[PDB]
Amino acid sequence: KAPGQIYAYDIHNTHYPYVNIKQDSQTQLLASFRRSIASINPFSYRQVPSQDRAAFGLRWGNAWYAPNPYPNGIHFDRVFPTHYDPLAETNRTKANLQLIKYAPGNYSTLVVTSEKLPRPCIRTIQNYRRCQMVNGTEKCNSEAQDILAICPNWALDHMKEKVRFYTKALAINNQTYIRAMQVEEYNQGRTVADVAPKTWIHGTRQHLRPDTMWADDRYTNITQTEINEAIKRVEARKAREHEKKPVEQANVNANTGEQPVRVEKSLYP
Amino acid sequence: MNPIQKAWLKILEPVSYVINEKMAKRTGIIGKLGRFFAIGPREYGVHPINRMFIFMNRKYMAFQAVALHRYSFVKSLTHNGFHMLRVFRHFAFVLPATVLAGLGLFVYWGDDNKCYSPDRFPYLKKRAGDMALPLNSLNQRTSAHYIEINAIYGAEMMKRYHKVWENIIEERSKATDQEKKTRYAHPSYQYSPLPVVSIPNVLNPLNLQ
Amino acid sequence: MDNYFTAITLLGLRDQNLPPFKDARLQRYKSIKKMIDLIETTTKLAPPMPVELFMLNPTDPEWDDDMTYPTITHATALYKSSALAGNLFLYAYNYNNFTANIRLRTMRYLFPVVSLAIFGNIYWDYRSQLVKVNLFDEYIQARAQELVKQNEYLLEHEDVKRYVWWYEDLKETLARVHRQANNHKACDFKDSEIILQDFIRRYTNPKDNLPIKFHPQGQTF
Amino acid sequence: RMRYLTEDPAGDDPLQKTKDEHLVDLGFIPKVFGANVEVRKRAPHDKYL
Amino acid sequence: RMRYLTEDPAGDDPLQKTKDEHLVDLGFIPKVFGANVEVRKRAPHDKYL
Amino acid sequence: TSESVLAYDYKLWYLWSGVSNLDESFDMFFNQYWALSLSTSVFQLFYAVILDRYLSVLFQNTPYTNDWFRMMLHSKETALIWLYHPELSWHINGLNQFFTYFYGGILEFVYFDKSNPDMCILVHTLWIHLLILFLIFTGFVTILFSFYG
Amino acid sequence: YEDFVFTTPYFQPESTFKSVPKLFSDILLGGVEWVYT
Amino acid sequence: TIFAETWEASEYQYRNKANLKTLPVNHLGKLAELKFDFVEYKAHQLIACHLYERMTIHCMNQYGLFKDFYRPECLDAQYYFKTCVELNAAYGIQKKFFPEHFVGSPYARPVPQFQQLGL
Amino acid sequence: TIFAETWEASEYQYRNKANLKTLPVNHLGKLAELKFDFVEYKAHQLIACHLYERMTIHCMNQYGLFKDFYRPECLDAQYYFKTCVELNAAYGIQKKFFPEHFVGSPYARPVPQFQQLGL
Amino acid sequence: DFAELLRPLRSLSFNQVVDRYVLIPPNHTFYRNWTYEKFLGGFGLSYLILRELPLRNFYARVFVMYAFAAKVLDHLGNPFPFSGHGQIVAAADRWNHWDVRCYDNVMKALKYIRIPTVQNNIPEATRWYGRQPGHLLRADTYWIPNLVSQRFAKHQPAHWDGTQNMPIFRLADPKHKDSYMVQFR
Amino acid sequence: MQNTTNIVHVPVHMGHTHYFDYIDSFPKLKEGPTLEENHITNQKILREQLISGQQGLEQNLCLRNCFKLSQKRYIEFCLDRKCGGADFQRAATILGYTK
Amino acid sequence: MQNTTNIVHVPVHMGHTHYFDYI
Ligand SMILES: CCCCCCCCCCCCCCCCCC(=O)OC[C@H](COP(=O)([O-])OCC(O)COP(=O)([O-])OC[C@@H](COC(=O)CCCCCCCCCCCCCCCCC)OC(=O)CCCCCCCCCCCCCCCCC)OC(=O)CCCCCCCCCCCCCCCCC
Ligand SMILES: CCCCCCCCCCCCCCCCCC(=O)OC[C@H](COP(=O)([O-])OCC(O)COP(=O)([O-])OC[C@@H](COC(=O)CCCCCCCCCCCCCCCCC)OC(=O)CCCCCCCCCCCCCCCCC)OC(=O)CCCCCCCCCCCCCCCCC
Ligand SMILES: CCCCCCCCCCCCCCCCCC(=O)OC[C@H](COP(=O)([O-])OCC(O)COP(=O)([O-])OC[C@@H](COC(=O)CCCCCCCCCCCCCCCCC)OC(=O)CCCCCCCCCCCCCCCCC)OC(=O)CCCCCCCCCCCCCCCCC
Ligand SMILES: CCCCCCCCCCCCCCCCCC(=O)OC[C@H](COP(=O)([O-])OCC(O)COP(=O)([O-])OC[C@@H](COC(=O)CCCCCCCCCCCCCCCCC)OC(=O)CCCCCCCCCCCCCCCCC)OC(=O)CCCCCCCCCCCCCCCCC
Ligand SMILES: COC1=C(OC)C(=O)C(C/C=C(\C)CC/C=C(\C)CC/C=C(\C)CC/C=C(\C)CC/C=C(\C)CC/C=C(/C)CC/C=C(\C)CCC=C(C)C)=C(C)C1=O
Ligand SMILES: CCCCCCCC/C=C/CCCCCCCC(=O)OC[C@H](COP(=O)(O)OCCN)OC(=O)CCCCCCC/C=C/CCCCCCCC
Repeated sequence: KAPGQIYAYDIHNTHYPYVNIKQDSQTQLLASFRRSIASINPFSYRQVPSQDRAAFGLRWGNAWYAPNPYPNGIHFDRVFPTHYDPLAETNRTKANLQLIKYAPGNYSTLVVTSEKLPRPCIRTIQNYRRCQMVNGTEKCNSEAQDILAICPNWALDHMKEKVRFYTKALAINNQTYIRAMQVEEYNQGRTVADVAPKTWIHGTRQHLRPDTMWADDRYTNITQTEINEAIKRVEARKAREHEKKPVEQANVNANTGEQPVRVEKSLYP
Repeated sequence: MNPIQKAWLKILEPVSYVINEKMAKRTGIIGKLGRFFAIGPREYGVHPINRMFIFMNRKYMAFQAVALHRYSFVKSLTHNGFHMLRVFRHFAFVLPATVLAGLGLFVYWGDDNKCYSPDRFPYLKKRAGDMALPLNSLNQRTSAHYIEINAIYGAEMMKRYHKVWENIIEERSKATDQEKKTRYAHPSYQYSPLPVVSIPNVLNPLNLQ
Repeated sequence: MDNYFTAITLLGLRDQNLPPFKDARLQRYKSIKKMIDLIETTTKLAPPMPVELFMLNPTDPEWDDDMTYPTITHATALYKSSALAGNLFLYAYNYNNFTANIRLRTMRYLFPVVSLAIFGNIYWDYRSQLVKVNLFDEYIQARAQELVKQNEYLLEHEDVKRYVWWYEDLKETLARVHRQANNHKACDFKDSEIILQDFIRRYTNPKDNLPIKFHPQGQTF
Repeated sequence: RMRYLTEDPAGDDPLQKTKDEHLVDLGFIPKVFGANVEVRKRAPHDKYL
Repeated sequence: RMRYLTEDPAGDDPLQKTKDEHLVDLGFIPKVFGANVEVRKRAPHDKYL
Repeated sequence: TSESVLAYDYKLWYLWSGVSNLDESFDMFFNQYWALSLSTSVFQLFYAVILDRYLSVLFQNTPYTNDWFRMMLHSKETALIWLYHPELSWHINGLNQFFTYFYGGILEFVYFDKSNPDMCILVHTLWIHLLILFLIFTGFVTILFSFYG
Repeated sequence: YEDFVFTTPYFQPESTFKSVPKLFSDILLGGVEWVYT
Repeated sequence: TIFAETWEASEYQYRNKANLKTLPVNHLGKLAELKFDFVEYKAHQLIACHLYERMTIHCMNQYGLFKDFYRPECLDAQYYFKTCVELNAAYGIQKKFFPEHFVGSPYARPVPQFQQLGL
Repeated sequence: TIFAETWEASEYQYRNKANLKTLPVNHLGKLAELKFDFVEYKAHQLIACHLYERMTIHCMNQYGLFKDFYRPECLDAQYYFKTCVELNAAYGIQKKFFPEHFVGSPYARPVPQFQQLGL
Repeated sequence: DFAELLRPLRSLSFNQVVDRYVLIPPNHTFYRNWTYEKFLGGFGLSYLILRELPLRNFYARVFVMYAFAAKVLDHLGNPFPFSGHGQIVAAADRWNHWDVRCYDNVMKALKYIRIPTVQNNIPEATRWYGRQPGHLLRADTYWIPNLVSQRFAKHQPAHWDGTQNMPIFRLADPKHKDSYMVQFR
Repeated sequence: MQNTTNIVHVPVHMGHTHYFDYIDSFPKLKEGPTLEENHITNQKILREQLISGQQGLEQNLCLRNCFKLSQKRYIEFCLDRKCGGADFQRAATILGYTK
Repeated sequence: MQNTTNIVHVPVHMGHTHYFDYI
C-alpha cells in the first residue's frame, strides 16, 4: 500500500528539489546546502507532489515565483491617464490603487465552453432519437412535444442557435474547400503523374538552396571584377523589361471626411 | 528567565564572547553595534500572553469553584438534611452543568467543528477561493462515481486500443499502395498511382514502446 | 494567427532564414495561403469512431446518483484533539486545586467522562469518515472493471481500423509534401497542391453541393 | 416545479448569436418560421427537480 | 467630421423591434436581405456639422 | 451568507504555468513534439499539423473536454498518452461536437483562468483566531470586570 | 448522412469569391460619454 | 492565420463585448534580458510568437532543462511562447467562424440594403 | 379594447422593459369621499374609467364649475377620469400594435418550432 | 535533456506506463495538506523559540521581530485581520480540488472568466440553475417561534422514494413559507 | 429593468402580511399520499419484482445496455456480439420502444 | 461593456504625453 508517485518524481528521484528562481549567490548556495540535508532536515518543504502529500511551487527567495503575466494593454485609470504600455517594461509594475487597475486573469487563456443542458431535457432528447431510429420520425410527435414543454425556453434557444452556428461553420468549411480544391493557372492539366518523387527534406536547406547569398559557399569566390560584369548583364536585361510600368491609380481615400479603405500599407513610409 | 532562554545562552555562548568582549568595546561604530545587540538578561522580556492565561485561568477557576459548590438537589428531597423548603432546588445543577459544558468551548468552536463541513455550503466557498456561490451549489453536482470510474475506464480501454492499434499498422504495412488508398475511400474516387518515395514506417517518432 | 507551427514550417524557418527585405519577406507569407486552406480541409475529413470507447456516457441513468466525494477532515480532527489536550493541561496546571479543593470535586469526578465523550465524537467521526472512504474506493474499482469487460467489443468495430488508416494516409501524404522553389510565390508548393487535392478528393466528392457534409460526430474546428 | 418554470425575460444577448445577414453572404438563405403558440411548459417528474 | 463618424457599438435593443416570428403569424413572410459591405460612411458638408 | 470567519488565512494557488517539470502542469507532449519538429525530418510538417490540432483541443474547454471531470487526454493524469497516440485529436474534436450538438448548449467564449485558488484548511489558523479573540475578551474583562486597585 | 439528416438550404458556392473590401474602423478604449458635469 | 508581420489591433478587438485582452506585438525588450551571447536577426522578431520560440531555443542551448534553465529570463520566454500560440490559435479560430464579433467586420453591425428603407 | 370588467394585471405589464406603471382597478375609496348624497349602482364601478366619470357628473350636478367644484374630492375625480381614459387609450393601442411588449403574449419570447432544433 | 525526460518511459511498455502513472490505486485517506500545515505552522513554533532570545536591549529584539514579520508577510501579505488572504503558490497535481470535482459551480467560479456583453446580464442558464432552491435545515433556534414549536415536533422517518431531491427540510428561497424570516442579501 | 424580476408560469398566492413577503399557498394544491404510504406501495412492487422478475434478466439487461449507445450501427454490433445475434426491431419491441 | 467606448471611422493620432490623453 505504498503512496503513488507522479512522473516528475522519477526524473528527480526526490521530493525535495530546492528550486529557487532568484539567481543571487546567497540563494543558490543556501539551496545547495538545503538540497543536500532535505532527508534529515525538519525545515524541509516538498516541491514534487504525491498521492499522500501535496507540494509547493517554485520559490523566489523567501517568496514564491510566478511568471510575468502575458502582456495585456487593457487597463483602467483612476486619477489620470497613464498610457500603460506592457511592452515598455520587462516586469509588470504593481497596481497602485490611485494609478491603474489591470485586466482580470493575470494567467488566463481564451477558450470556448458550453453549458450542460438540464438532465430532464436530455432524457426527452434521448427518447426522441430512440423512438426515431426505431419507429421513424413521423411517429415521434409525442416525444417532440415533451421536449418543447419540459425543456426550459433558455435551452430551446441554445438548441435553436446551435443549428445556426453549425450551419455557419458548415459554409465556412465548404468555402475553404472550394478555394483549396481550385486549380490555378500554373497547375492546369497537371495530375499525380506529373508530380516529382520528392519529400519534405528535398525542399530544405541541404537540398534546396535558400534565396540568400551567404547560405552556403556558392558566392564566396566572387571578385569585384565579376561583379562589375554582372551589373552590366542585369542592366542589359532591363533594357527590355523597363519598357513597361503600371499606371498610377486614383487615391480612393483622397477625401478625409470619408471612411477610408483598409488598403495594403506601403512597405516603407 | 526560563529554560528556553538558558538554552539559547549555551548555543549563543561563543557569539556572546565575540559581541560583548570584542565588538561591544572595540571603538566607534563597532561599539555602538555590539552594545546594541548585546546578549544577556532580556530587558522587558516578560511574555504578556503567558500572564494573560495565568490571570484568566485563575479568575475563571474561582468561578468554577462557586458554580460547582452547590447543595444537592437529591438530598433536599427527603426534608431531613438542612433543607425543608427549597422552591428553587431544581436550579441546583444548572450552573454545574453549565461549567462542565465549558470544557467543549474550544473543542466545538465554529461551524466546521460541530458537523461534517464538506456537507455544508461554506466549505464550497473555501475550496472555490473564498468566492461567493449560489446557495444551491451543493445540489448541482455531477456524480463522483462517473468522474472516477470513467477515469479508470478510459485508461483500461486505451491499453487495449494500443494493442489493436499495433495490429492495424502491421496489417496495413503489408498492404499495397492501391489498397490503402482505395479501401475506406469515397466511391467517386479514381485511383491514380503516385511516384514511389522513401517514407519510413515508424510507429512512435519518440523512441518509446 | 492559427496554424502557427504549420505556417512556420512551410516558410522554412526550421531550416533557413527569411530574406532581410520586406518586399520578398512579405510575398513569402502570402505564398502559403493556398496550403493552409488545404491542410485545414484535410484535417476535417477524419472518420468517426465510437464515443463510448474511452469515455462513459455521462447521460446514463447510472450516474443520476449525484454522489459526493467522502473525505476525512484531518484538520478538524487535529484541532479537536489539540483542544482536548488543552483541557488536560488546564487540569494538570491546576491539579492541586481540582484534586484537593472539594469545591471542585464535580470537575474532578466528571472531567474524564466529558473528555471520553469528546474523544468519542472525535474518533467516531474520523472512523466513520475512514470507513466511507474505503467503501467508495472499492466500489469505483470493482464497477470500473465490469464496465470494461462490457464494452471491450467496441474495439473490434471496423471503424477503428478506418480511423487509423485515415491517420496514416495523412502522415504519408504530408511526408510527401515538399517545397519546390524559393521564388516566394504560391508556385513554390505547386506539386504539393496536387498531392493534397488527391487526398481530399479521396474522402470527399468535389462535384456536390456540399462536399463537406455535417454530422454531429464530425470536425468543425 | 414553480422554480423550474420560473424564467427570466429577454433571454440572452441576440447580438452574440449568428446573424441572418451573414448566412446569406455565406451561401445559406435562412427560412423564417412562426411562433409555436400551442405548447405549454410543464415541470418534469419529481426525480429531476 | 470625426464625431459625426463616431458611433457606439451594438445600436439599440433588437427585442424592442418588430419580430419576424410575429409577422409570419400576421400574414407577411419577411424577405431576408444581405449586408451592404460596399458603402463607406462619410461626413456631410460643413454646414450640417 | 453569514458563517464563521477567521482573522488570518492563506489562499493556495495551483498555478498551471506549464514551465515547471516538478509538477503535472508540464505539457510533455507539446515540448517533446515541438523539439522533434525543430530537427530536419521527413515528418517535419506532419508534426506541426499535430501540434496545431492539439492546440485546437485545449481551446475546447467543455464539460466533456476538461481536466475538472478527469476526461481522457484532457486531465493531468492522461497527459503522457499524447506521446503514444497523438492521432486521437480528431476523435476528441468530434466527440465534443456530438455531445454539444445533442446534450450541450451554445459554444460561448470565455477566459480560462490558469490560477486555481483554494483556501488552505489548516489547524493553526484557528489557534491564532482564538488568541485574537482571547485578547479581545480579556480587554472586556480588564476594563469592565477588573476590581484590583 | 450517416443515419442523420441535417436540413439546410441550397448552398451557393458563388458566395466564396465575394469581393468585400476592408474598411477602416478603430475602437477607442477611453473616449467620450453622453453628459459631463 | 495572419499572413504578415503586422496586424491592426482593432481588428482583433470585440465590438459588442467587453475588451479584456489585446493581441500585442512581440515583446522585444525581453530579448535584452538574456545574459549570454546570441545571434538574432531582425527579420524574425515581428512575426507572431516566433521570437519567444527562438529565445526558448537559445536558452535551452546555453542552459539545459534542469537547475539552469530555471531563471526568470528563460521561463518567461517559454511561458510567453506557450501562451502566445494558444491565444493566437483561439483568436484565429474566432476570426474564422466568428468574424462578426470583431471590429472592422461588416457583419458586426450590418448596413442595410436600400430596399429595406422603404423609399 | 377590454370587453370585460376585470383584466389580469400581468397582461398589461412589460416583459422586456422596466415596469414603472400599472393599470389598476377603479379606486372605490374615492366614492366615499363625496359628502353629498348620490345614487350609484355596483354594476358600474368595475368597468375601466367609468366610475371616475359618474363621480365627476355627480359633482358637476351638486356643485357647478366655479368656486364650488374646486374642492379636492371633485377635482381628483376629474383628474382621474381624464388620466384613466388617456392611459387606457395608450395601453389599448400598445396592446393592438405592440402585443409582443406585454407579459402573456407568445411573441414576447417566441417558442421555436421543432424543425429549428435539428433533431 | 529532452531525451533525459523520457528515460523512465523507454524501459516500460504502454500497459506498464498506464498502470504506473495513470492507474494509481485510489486512496483518499492521506493528509495531503500536512505539507502546508508543517511549513506555515513553523512560523508559530519558530516564534516560541525566537521570542526567548537573550538579547538584552528591547529595541534590538524589535529589529529581529521586524525581520521575522517580513519573512511571514511575504506569504500572508496583509498584516491586519479580517482584511485579506495569504498567497501561496502550490504544485499542480491530479488531486487538486479532488473532493469537489462533483460540483459544477465550483469549476465555473475557478476556471471561467466570462466576458460581459452589451446586454449586461448573467447568462440566463446560470440564472435558471440558480433558482433551483437549495435545501435548508428546519432546525432553528434563532427564531423564537421555532425554538418553542420544534420542542413539541415529532421526528418521523422520511422513507426514501428513490430520488436525490426529497424536500424533507425547508428550502433556501426567500419566498418559502418556512424561510421568509431569513434575510437573503 | 428591475433586477428582482421573475416570470412564473404556474399560479402562486402571496401572503399579505406586514414585514414579510412570501408564497403562502399554491392554488388547487392536492396533498398526495404520505411518504409511508408510498413506501408501502413501493415495497409491494419491489417484492413482486424480487420474486417473479429475476428470471431471464441477464438478456434484457444486455439489450438495454446496447440501446444506450450513440449510433444505430453500434447497437446492431452490440446485439450481434453480446446479445447472441438479436434483431434491432425485435429487441426494441421487448424493451417497449416500439409503437 | 466599457462606458467610455467609441468606434471611430476616420484615422486619429493620440498624444503620447504624461497626465494627458487627447487627439
Ligand atoms: C456497570 C458498570 C460497573 C458499575 C459498578 C460500580 C458501581 C459504583 C458506582 C459508583 C458511583 C456511581 C454514581 C451514582 C451513585 C450515586 C449514589 C449517591 O448516593 O450519590 C448521591 C449524590 C449526593 O449529592 P452531592 O454529592 O452533594 O452532589 C451530586 C451532584 O454533584 C449534584 O447533585 P444534584 O442533586 O444537585 O443534581 C441534580 C441532577 C442530577 O443529574 C441527573 O441525574 C440527571 C437527571 C436526568 C433524569 C431526570 C429524571 C426525571 C424524572 C422523569 C421520570 C421518568 C423517567 C423515565 C426515564 C426514561 C429514559 C428514556 O438532577 C436534576 O437536575 C434535577 C432537575 C431535573 C430537571 C428539572 C425538570 C424535571 C422534569 C422534566 C420532565 C420533562 C417531561 C416532558 C414530557 C413528559 C411527557 C410524559 O447525589 C447524586 O445523585 C450523584 C449523581 C452524580 C451524577 C451521576 C450521573 C453521571 C452521568 C453519567 C452519564 C449518564 C448515564 C446515566 C443517565 C441516566 C438516565 C438519563
Ligand atoms: C504574535 C502572536 C503569535 C501567535 C503564535 C504564538 C502563540 C504563543 C503563545 C504561547 C502560549 C502557550 C505556550 C506554548 C509553549 C511555548 C513555551 C512556553 O510555554 O512559554 C515559555 C515557558 C515559560 O513561561 P513564561 O511565560 O516565560 O513565564 C513563566 C511564568 O512567569 C510562570 O510560569 P508558569 O508555569 O506558572 O506559567 C505557565 C506558562 C507556560 O506553560 C506551559 O508550559 C505551556 C504548555 C503548553 C501546552 C504544551 C502541551 C500541549 C499538548 C501536547 C500534546 C502533544 C500531541 C502529540 C503527541 C505525540 C503523538 C503525535 O503559561 C502557560 O501555561 C500558557 C498556556 C496557554 C494556554 C494553553 C492551553 C489553552 C487550551 C485552550 C484551547 C486551545 C487549543 C489549542 C492548544 C494547542 C496545544 C497543542 O516555558 C516553560 O514553562 C517551561 C516548562 C518546562 C516544563 C514543561 C514540561 C512539559 C509540560 C507539558 C504539559 C503537561 C501537562 C499535561 C499535558 C497533557 C498533554 C496530553
Ligand atoms: C467614537 C469612538 C469609538 C469608535 C471606535 C471605532 C469604530 C469601529 C471601527 C471598525 C473598523 C473596521 C473593523 C474591521 C473591518 C473588518 C471587520 C470584520 O470583517 O469582522 C468580521 C467578524 C465577523 O464576525 P460577526 O459578523 O460579528 O459574527 C458572525 C460570526 O458569529 C463570527 O464568527 P463565529 O460565528 O465563528 O464566532 C462564534 C463565537 C462563539 O462564541 C461562543 O460560542 C460563546 C462566547 C465565548 C467567548 C469566549 C471568548 C474567547 C476566549 C475565551 C477564553 C477565556 C475563557 C473564559 C471563560 C469562558 C466561559 C465559557 O466566537 C466569537 O465571535 C467570540 C467573540 C468574543 C468577543 C469577546 C466577548 C465580548 C464581546 C466583545 C466586547 C468588546 C468589543 C466592544 C468594544 C466596545 C468599545 C466601545 O467580526 C468579528 O466578529 C471580529 C471582531 C473584531 C473585528 C475588528 C478587527 C479590526 C482589526 C484591528 C483590531 C485587531 C484586534 C487587535 C485587538 C488589540 C486589543 C488591544
Ligand atoms: C550535546 C549538545 C549539542 C551538541 C550539538 C550541537 C550542534 C547541533 C546542530 C546539529 C544537530 C541539529 C539537529 C537537527 C538537524 C538540523 C540540521 C540542519 O541543517 O538544520 C538547519 C536549519 C534548517 O535549515 P533551512 O532549510 O534553511 O530552514 C530554515 C529556514 O529559515 C526555513 O525557511 P522556509 O521559508 O523554507 O520555511 C519556514 C519555516 C520557519 O522558519 C523560520 O521561521 C525561521 C526563520 C529564521 C528567523 C527569522 C530571522 C532571520 C534570521 C537569519 C539569520 C540567522 C542566522 C543563523 C545562522 C545559524 C547557522 C546554523 O517553517 C517551515 O518550513 C517548517 C518548520 C517547522 C517544521 C518542524 C520543525 C521541528 C523542529 C524540531 C525541534 C527539535 C529540537 C527542540 C527545539 C528546542 C526545544 C526547547 O536551520 C536552522 O539553523 C534552524 C534554526 C532554528 C533554531 C533552533 C533552536 C533549537 C536548536 C536545538 C538544538 C538541540 C537541542 C539544544 C538543547 C540545549 C542544550 C544543548
Ligand atoms: C478545565 O477548566 C478550565 C480552566 O481551568 C481552571 C481554565 O482556565 C479555562 C479558561 C481557559 C483559558 C484562559 C485558555 C484560553 C486559551 C485560548 C482562548 C487559546 C490560546 C491560544 C494561544 C495561547 C495561541 C497559541 C498559538 C498556536 C498554538 C499557534 C502556533 C503553534 C504553536 C505556538 C505551538 C507549535 C505546535 C505544536 C503542535 C508543537 C507543540 C510544542 C511543544 C509541546 C513544545 C513545548 C515546549 C516546552 C518548553 C513546554 C476553561 C475554559 C476551563 O474550562
Ligand atoms: C500523549 C498523547 C496526547 C495526545 C493528545 C490527547 C488527545 C488525543 C486525541 C486522539 C484523537 C485521534 C483521532 C484521529 C485523528 C486523526 C489524525 C490524523 O489523521 O493524522 C493523519 C496524519 C498521518 O499522515 P497520513 O499517512 O497521510 O494519514 C494516514 C491515515 N491513517 O498524521 C499527521 O497529520 C502528521 C502530524 C501528526 C500530528 C503532529 C505531529 C507532531 C506532534 C508535535 C509534538 C511532538 C514534538 C516532538 C516531535 C519530534 C520532532 C523531531
